[PDB]
Amino acid sequence: STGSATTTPIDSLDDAYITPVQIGTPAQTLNLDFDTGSSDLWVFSSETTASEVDGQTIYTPSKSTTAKLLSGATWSISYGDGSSSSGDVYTDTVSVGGLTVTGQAVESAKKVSSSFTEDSTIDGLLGLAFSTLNTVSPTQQKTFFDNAKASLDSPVFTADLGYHAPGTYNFGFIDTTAYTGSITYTAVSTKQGFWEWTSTGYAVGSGTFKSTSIDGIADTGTTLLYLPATVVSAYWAQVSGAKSSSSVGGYVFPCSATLPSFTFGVGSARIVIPGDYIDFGPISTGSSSCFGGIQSSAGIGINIFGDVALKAAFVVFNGATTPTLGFASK
Repeated sequence: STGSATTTPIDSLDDAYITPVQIGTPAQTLNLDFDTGSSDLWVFSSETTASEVDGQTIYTPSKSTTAKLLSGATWSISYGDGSSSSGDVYTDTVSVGGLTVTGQAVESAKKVSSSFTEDSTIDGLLGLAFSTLNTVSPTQQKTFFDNAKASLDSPVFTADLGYHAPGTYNFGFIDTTAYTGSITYTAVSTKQGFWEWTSTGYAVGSGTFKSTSIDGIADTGTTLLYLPATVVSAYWAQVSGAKSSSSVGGYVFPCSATLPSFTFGVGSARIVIPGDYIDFGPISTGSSSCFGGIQSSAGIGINIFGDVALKAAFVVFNGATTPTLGFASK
């Protein structure tokens, strides 16, 4: 089997991408944030505290003839940005782009943190990291991909995120028309439950490539590119007037600037992020100070190849017995 679904930016900045997901019978379609940095499929629901729902579409398990309460199971998650959610668990039929999993754990939120409530465009998350990170207790549950894998034509999914435009998540096949050149595959460590890999270096604009190992995670659920402070300083030094602002929370730059590209290495291959992809717009409405799309990871504990990086590539998440990642230009 295969599946293919379009993913759409939630706003004009590409702050996140939403993908329609069919849950239950008859189908209830929710727009979920596919997140290769986490491993829970959770949704706003008829059980979510009413004051914490503000415009999201909800899953109502009592209206699904295939929903079954997973007795005694609860979940609770906290994300790197400080947001969180928790609740109980159903199993139900879940379909993405024509690919169907029966008995998928659907984690129904009873509580969500304010950042979720305040984003009416995201109805929940669909985790695509390794199932070892799933938070369901006392019986950990599998991700949608883990459940589908054995049925897929090939045990892979691909992320093809658009810049200021829709893109595609495919399951079970490589669309060889969706990229240029070849796909360069690189080793993955699953020891932390992430799609963790080592970039071979970077360049700023037309500058020389610096060969240096940068361990990080491929994370579709993180907007920006978070890299070591040395690398980030070297990038922003090429933008007149750019500076790190403690009060804003990162590097800012004059909105009048033209940003240089940023290249990262994948083995001997190179992925070029155009400068425009690094502009996240005014820090507040009407400001002439703009927020940068490359930020320091120093306070995180891990480097994160988020959407800024991934949207410059066609990315293969190869879930074979020994997982690997593939990157191609497009």
